[PDB]
Amino acid sequence: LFGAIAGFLENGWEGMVDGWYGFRHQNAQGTGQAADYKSTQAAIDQITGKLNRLVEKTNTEFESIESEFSEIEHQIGNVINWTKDSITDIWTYQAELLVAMENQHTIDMADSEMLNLYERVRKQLRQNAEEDGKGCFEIYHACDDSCMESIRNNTYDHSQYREEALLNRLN
Amino acid sequence: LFGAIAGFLENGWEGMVDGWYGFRHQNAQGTQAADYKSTQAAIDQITGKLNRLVEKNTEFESIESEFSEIEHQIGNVINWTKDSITDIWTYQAELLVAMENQHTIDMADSEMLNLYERVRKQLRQNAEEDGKGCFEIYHACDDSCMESIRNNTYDHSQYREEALLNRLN
Amino acid sequence: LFGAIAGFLENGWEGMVDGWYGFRHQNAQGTGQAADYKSTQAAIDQITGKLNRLVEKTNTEFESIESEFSEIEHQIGNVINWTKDSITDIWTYQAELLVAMENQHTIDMADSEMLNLYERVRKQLRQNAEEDGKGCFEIYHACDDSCMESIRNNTYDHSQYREEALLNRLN
Amino acid sequence: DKICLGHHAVANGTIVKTLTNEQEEVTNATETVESTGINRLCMKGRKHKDLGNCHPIGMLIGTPACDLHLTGMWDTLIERENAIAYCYPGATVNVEALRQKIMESGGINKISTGFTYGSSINSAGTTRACMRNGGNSFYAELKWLVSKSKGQNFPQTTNTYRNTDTAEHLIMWGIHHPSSTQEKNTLYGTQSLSISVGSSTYRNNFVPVVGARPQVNGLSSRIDFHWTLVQPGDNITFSHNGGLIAPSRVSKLIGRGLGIQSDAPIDNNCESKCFWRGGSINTRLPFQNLSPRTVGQCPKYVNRRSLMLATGMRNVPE
Amino acid sequence: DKICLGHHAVANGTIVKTLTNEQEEVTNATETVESTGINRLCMKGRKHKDLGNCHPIGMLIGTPACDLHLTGMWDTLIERENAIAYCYPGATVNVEALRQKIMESGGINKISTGFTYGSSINSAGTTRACMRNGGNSFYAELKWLVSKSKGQNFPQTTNTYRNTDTAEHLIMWGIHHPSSTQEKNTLYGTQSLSISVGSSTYRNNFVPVVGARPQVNGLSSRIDFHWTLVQPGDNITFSHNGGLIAPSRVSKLIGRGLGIQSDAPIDNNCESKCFWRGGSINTRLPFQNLSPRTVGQCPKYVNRRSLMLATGMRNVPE
Amino acid sequence: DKICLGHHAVANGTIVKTLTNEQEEVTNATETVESTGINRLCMKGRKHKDLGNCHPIGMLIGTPACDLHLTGMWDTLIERENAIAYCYPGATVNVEALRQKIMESGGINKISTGFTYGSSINSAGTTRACMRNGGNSFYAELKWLVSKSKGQNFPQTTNTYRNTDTAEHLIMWGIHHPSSTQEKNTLYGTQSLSISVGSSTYRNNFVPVVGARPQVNGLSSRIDFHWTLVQPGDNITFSHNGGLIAPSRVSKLIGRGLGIQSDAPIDNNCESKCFWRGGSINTRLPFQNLSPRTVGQCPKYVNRRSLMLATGMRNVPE
Ligand SMILES: *[C@@H]1O[C@H](CO)[C@@H](O[C@@H]2O[C@H](CO)[C@@H](O[C@@H]3O[C@H](CO[C@H]4O[C@H](CO)[C@@H](O)[C@H](O)[C@@H]4O)[C@@H](O)[C@H](O)[C@@H]3O)[C@H](O)[C@H]2NC(C)=O)[C@H](O)[C@H]1NC(C)=O
Ligand SMILES: CC(=O)N[C@@H]1[C@@H](O)[C@H](O[C@@H]2O[C@H](CO[C@]3(C(=O)O)C[C@H](O)[C@@H](NC(C)=O)[C@H]([C@H](O)[C@H](O)CO)O3)[C@H](O)[C@H](O)[C@H]2O)[C@@H](CO)O[C@H]1O
Ligand SMILES: *[C@@H]1O[C@H](CO)[C@@H](O[C@@H]2O[C@H](CO)[C@@H](O)[C@H](O)[C@H]2NC(C)=O)[C@H](O)[C@H]1NC(C)=O
Ligand SMILES: CC(=O)N[C@H]1[C@H]([C@H](O)[C@H](O)CO)O[C@@](O)(C(=O)O)C[C@@H]1O
Ligand SMILES: *[C@@H]1O[C@H](CO)[C@@H](O)[C@H](O)[C@H]1NC(C)=O
Ligand SMILES: *[C@@H]1O[C@H](CO)[C@@H](O)[C@H](O)[C@H]1NC(C)=O
Ligand SMILES: *[C@@H]1O[C@H](CO)[C@@H](O)[C@H](O)[C@H]1NC(C)=O
Repeated sequence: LFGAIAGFLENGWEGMVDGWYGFRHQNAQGTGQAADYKSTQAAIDQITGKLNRLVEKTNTEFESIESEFSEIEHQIGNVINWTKDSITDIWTYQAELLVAMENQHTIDMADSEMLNLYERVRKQLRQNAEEDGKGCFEIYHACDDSCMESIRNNTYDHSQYREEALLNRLN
Repeated sequence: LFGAIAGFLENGWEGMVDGWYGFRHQNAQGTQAADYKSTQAAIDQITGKLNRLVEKNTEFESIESEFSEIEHQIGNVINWTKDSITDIWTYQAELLVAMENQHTIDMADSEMLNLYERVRKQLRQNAEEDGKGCFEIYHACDDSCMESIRNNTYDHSQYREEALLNRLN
Repeated sequence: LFGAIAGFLENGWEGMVDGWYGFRHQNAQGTGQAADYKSTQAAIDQITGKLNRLVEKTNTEFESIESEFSEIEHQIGNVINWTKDSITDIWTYQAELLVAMENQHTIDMADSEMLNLYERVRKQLRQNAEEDGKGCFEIYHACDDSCMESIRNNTYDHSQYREEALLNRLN
Repeated sequence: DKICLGHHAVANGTIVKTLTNEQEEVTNATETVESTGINRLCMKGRKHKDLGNCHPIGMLIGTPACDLHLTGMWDTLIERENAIAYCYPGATVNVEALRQKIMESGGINKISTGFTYGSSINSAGTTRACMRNGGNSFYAELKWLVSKSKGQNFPQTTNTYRNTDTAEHLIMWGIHHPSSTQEKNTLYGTQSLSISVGSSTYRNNFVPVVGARPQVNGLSSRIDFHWTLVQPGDNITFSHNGGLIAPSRVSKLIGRGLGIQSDAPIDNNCESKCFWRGGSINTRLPFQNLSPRTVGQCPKYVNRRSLMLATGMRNVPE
Repeated sequence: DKICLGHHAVANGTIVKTLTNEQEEVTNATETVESTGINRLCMKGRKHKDLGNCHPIGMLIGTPACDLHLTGMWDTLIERENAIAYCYPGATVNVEALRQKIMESGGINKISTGFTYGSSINSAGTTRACMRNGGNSFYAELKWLVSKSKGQNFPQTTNTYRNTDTAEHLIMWGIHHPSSTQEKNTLYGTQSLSISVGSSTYRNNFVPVVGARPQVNGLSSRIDFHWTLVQPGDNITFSHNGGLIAPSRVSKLIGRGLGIQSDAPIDNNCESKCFWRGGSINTRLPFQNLSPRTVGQCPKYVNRRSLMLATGMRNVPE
Repeated sequence: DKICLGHHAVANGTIVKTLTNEQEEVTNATETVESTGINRLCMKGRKHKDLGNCHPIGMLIGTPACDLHLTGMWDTLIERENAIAYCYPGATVNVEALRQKIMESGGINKISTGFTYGSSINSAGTTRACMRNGGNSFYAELKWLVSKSKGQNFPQTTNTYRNTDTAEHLIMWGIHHPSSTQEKNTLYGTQSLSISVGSSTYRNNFVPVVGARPQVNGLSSRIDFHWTLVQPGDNITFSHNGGLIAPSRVSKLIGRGLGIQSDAPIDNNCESKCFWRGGSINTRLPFQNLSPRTVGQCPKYVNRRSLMLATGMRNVPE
């Protein structure tokens, strides 16, 4: 667990329907919402990679060893019965583990990309902002829609506003 | 591996029999507590693994006779099958606890780091990390204040300006 | 995934051969590259354990139930085929799941070991440095080559340069 | 001025199991176990034989139900419920082993033994248990031999079939077991009867035995069927003086095919690789719960109704 | 002013295996491989039959060891080592499959054949080898047919069992193989013997063969048992000459049950679902290393003494 | 002033497989599926026995090709592809189970029966099919009994072998099936032929099946072999009319060793524990793709050319 999804983020945005991960902002102009392509594709690329492994078919032909319409000798039938049940017990265990092991890693991977998106933004904002604990960053300079976009564009230049932010933080 | 256990935190606390994860005081007049939610968060995952482990059973009957001889060739087929079925269940079972113990360990780790980060984000600018698990709080924190830190009700705004110029001098 | 490798770090260093993980430094004196022993060995030892588990297998003795040079009876030979092919399908499955699962874990752990070095350095540097988000720490005091190795050895004292560094961060 | 971070959620989120939690709620999930199949036998792309009425055994000895299936080529062979092997009541030694072999074949070809009998033998016994076109008849590949003059001792006769081919042949014969002393005497005489068969790989003796039995297909008598493979270049000889149901053609099984026992109707438009009693299975999933008995290239049968694989993150609603 | 975060730890940790490290100290752990079973057969809640020194086959045939196991209803059947099947020396053809049937069953009911024999047949013969109340006796369910006047030709006899029920019945009979030519001549006559047995789905011939054999139970003679299932509404007919150990009751196997081969003592207080040659196994764990050879609902046998599952964090002490 | 953290990478890197990614690139990796095996049988530290043309069955009956293999001790047995079991036409009933027991054994010992025949019997007959040193010879461990005076009835004979050892002995014998009635009459007389074998646990009768007159055909002269195991303290009695091919010695299979069927030349300098028809497998890897059919302590066979395991981090090149 990386502490983000169902961790310090209180809940999910049902409103966000264009991505797995996103931004919501607030400034004077108003409030917005956008979705982050990179990180969602990272997560969905890793899911669809799992599903291909799932669907790798392995073509081993099998014939019939127990008749459906005729009598089979009692002793060989109990041997076939024991073997076949034993293989099914194996494959039932193998499937149930597979799904449980995969799901655990699917959840936590989805968690990590959220925390990787969050971390990138924190490092970008630098000393011009502070974390509020609920996954938000409080910014100490005016940031208009074209600036908020530069945070999502990954092109936000922290040194531009560094003078104004630092003065607001310290008073 | 999340860094906290066998990582930046030096060692375990034996005096803490109260819970898995905990806090320790340093202030004038005072000095231990365990965190409830973060230990349940870990115990509830251990007993999750345990409940899976004890799941069940297919009924099997006898296919080699214990008190009589049975034909040589069918006997060799039956020895081979069971032996192969055991090589499998033995492999499956040394894999199960191995990758289970890896997850269990690395998960307890995880829950410790999440307590750490939760508090870090809460002290905010009023404190800094010593890198050994501790936060040096650049202001005065009586026993009530340290309660509130363990409470997730600490208000950083209360002390920010007094704390800030303290960090700068 | 912990976000350091193939993450916020943009690429690995071919130039470094002394280790898995290392530092590059710039100061008045010049460039340097040195590997970290503690960390490239915490991660290497973990790999070796994986190898021991892999080859530390002691095997059951199996005799021959299928005759190479003479015709075996038809019904029982068919039962033997079905069982061999079934046991083989399972081991093929197991072997592909082991490798994929171990590979995912190996890569993520390496990522973990890297980030862990970063964190120890970031905490150590404390309020005398800042992060650029591509893996470096810009240092707000002049760091001597002797001071640089204090960072690698965990010798750096932060209190020593605190007054001096806070001043250059703030101006 | 602040920017926030977060993730999507949905109103109805599917539940999946995890290693530590069996009630985990996730945004999306998909099935790994196939629970539906085709109630047809998808035989497109396959040269196939639907035998219907014909039991695979019936093919070698020529039961009338099998007249359409005496010789063939196929890559798939289909046996149907309640197929007929025996017109005249009987049983075959190592019956399952032979049936399995035919089901593994990719065809049958028939070769005449070439047997000829003197004037004392009547080669053409028939019965109403083996009807063929409103007419009494007999297994098409075997000949029932009886004395021409009733009650007179069947003559001592020697018959040899030589396999002059490059591959083994499957020869079959029967031993007739009468239902009464009267009938045995009428058919073969009062003499003591012996039938001995042998090749380089086979030696045996058979003796018809008279005992009363329940009527099956109206007959109290029986025929036991026997068989052996006759290698290329080898000969098999029958020495007999009453009671041999002798082969008039031998068989040759050819190549390899997949045998299928099924209740399903054929569909030549769909194509598939996995089959069972109920029909065919076309799927991508590694596991299934339709049948514990499948055939072909099939997913692995698991003992679970459903196993769901997470396609999304944890679902935390708004 | 500081505040410090920490994790617990314990004085002595338990070691566990992980993917990268044998020897990983952990605060707690719990064994996942059961290693101790119970040295008793825990039969609580089961309506069970302990055969003791009675062998399964002997229930059918009526060996004196089984005189208290000739019928019944059970859900668990226990067979003991060295159990007795034959008082008169001999063997059963196809014994292991017969024994498995019986051992898969839930009961036995006995149905009389009703066979009766005319005056030239003495059907009450007994032997030294089958003792009841200290004197000569025979299998309770078979009868030894001999000529009443020693030396004379045992008469051509017919006997028909008719399954008037709606389940199948099991029928056993013995063939007698004398020790010398005088014996055979005295018991059955100088004539050549034959025993034919036929139903709708069964036929066989048998011939008593005279031979010298090591004395077992004081007898160089041998009774060799045979058996077949008789379907509802079908009949089975014995045409015999001399040499038939004739059935006077048939059996009807009924329902299902778990068959346990063990010498452990019964104990009606503990309860179990899993059993081996040593006593029961009761455990919650999924793996056990007591026996690779169990019956019923058992944990899976793994070839290891221990597999410890971590139940707490890494142990890091001062 | 800066200080950076970083990781190594390599100009050339391997590609591995992951849960989420098929094409992942890592700094270093190793093979987990062995694909090379040694083409010789590595016997270092194994007392072995290389049969060559001797077939294991021939060891028991003393076929001339096995004269240097009538006895010995081994912990490994090697059988070769075209090995000779029989000098004279015929075969063994239940041959595979028999072959398997010899292959499971740790050596063979021979023990004389002590059989001894009256003046009426000629016990020294040989044949142009079994040649020893350019002379007519017979299977070493048996003896073809015929009437001393030709055409006179073979005397009624009894032979008993008494196992006075502490282990089980394996005893083999043959039945001779003559080419014609004239040959059978000459050898054994005109009497009806019977051969009875019996222990405390074994009972069987054999009658020779005489052939028909042309020499080339399937019904010619042959000798087929039958076997069984005799327990300690037990005697097996042969009561016979002629047509028995009597044992002169019986075998005692001893201890346990591993049987290898293989084409491969011995290499007495390298060591190994896993074998297959092609050679040996020496590896630390847990999987192999060389052979589905292995004997001994082997890695599991997997249907994959290559499974690479990661031994370093992701490779991100500059
Ligand atoms: C299994 O054994 C059964 C017992 O033998 C066989 O059943 C018998 O088959 C014969 C011939 O097919 C039948 O015989 C005839 O009976 C009628 C008169 O039938 C009516 O009167 C009798 C006497 O009171 C009564 O029992 C019947 O139910 C009828 O009401 C005569 O006209 C004929 O000449 C001839 O004698 C038997 O009736 C029949 N028995 C039964 C109980 O059905 C059966 O065939 C055997 N099964 C097999 C597979 O062969
Ligand atoms: C014909 C006959 O047996 N009469 C006398 C012989 O019994 C007796 O020899 C002794 O025979 C003993 C075996 O006897 C039984 C037996 O218990 O096994 C006696 C049974 O009544 C008889 N039953 C039937 C149906 O025949 C039974 C049977 O014949 C045999 O089992 C077939 O082998 O034999 C025992 O073997 C003694 O060792 C033996 O001396 C001889 C000599 O006293 O005199 C006969 O009058
Ligand atoms: C099958 O029967 C044929 C005819 O009896 C056997 O054929 C011949 O072998 C003899 C001896 O080698 C030759 O003189 C003949 O010229 C062969 N016949 C022909 C036309 O090839 C043959 O040997 C038998 N097969 C076996 C296995 O014995
Ligand atoms: C070869 C021969 O004899 N054919 C006759 C048979 C047999 O004699 C019996 O089936 C043997 O018992 O009996 C019939 O009644 C029949 O079956 O229809 C008439 C037929 O002409
Ligand atoms: C084998 O098992 C199937 C179902 O378990 C059953 O219907 C059949 O009776 C069993 N066969 C034998 C030989 O016991
Ligand atoms: C979840 O997966 C199913 C199958 O891929 C798909 O139908 C669905 O659109 C996905 N659900 C979403 C997009 O939430
Ligand atoms: C074997 O023969 C010996 C000598 O006659 C005899 O002592 C012994 O009782 C016989 N064995 C059996 C079991 O009959």
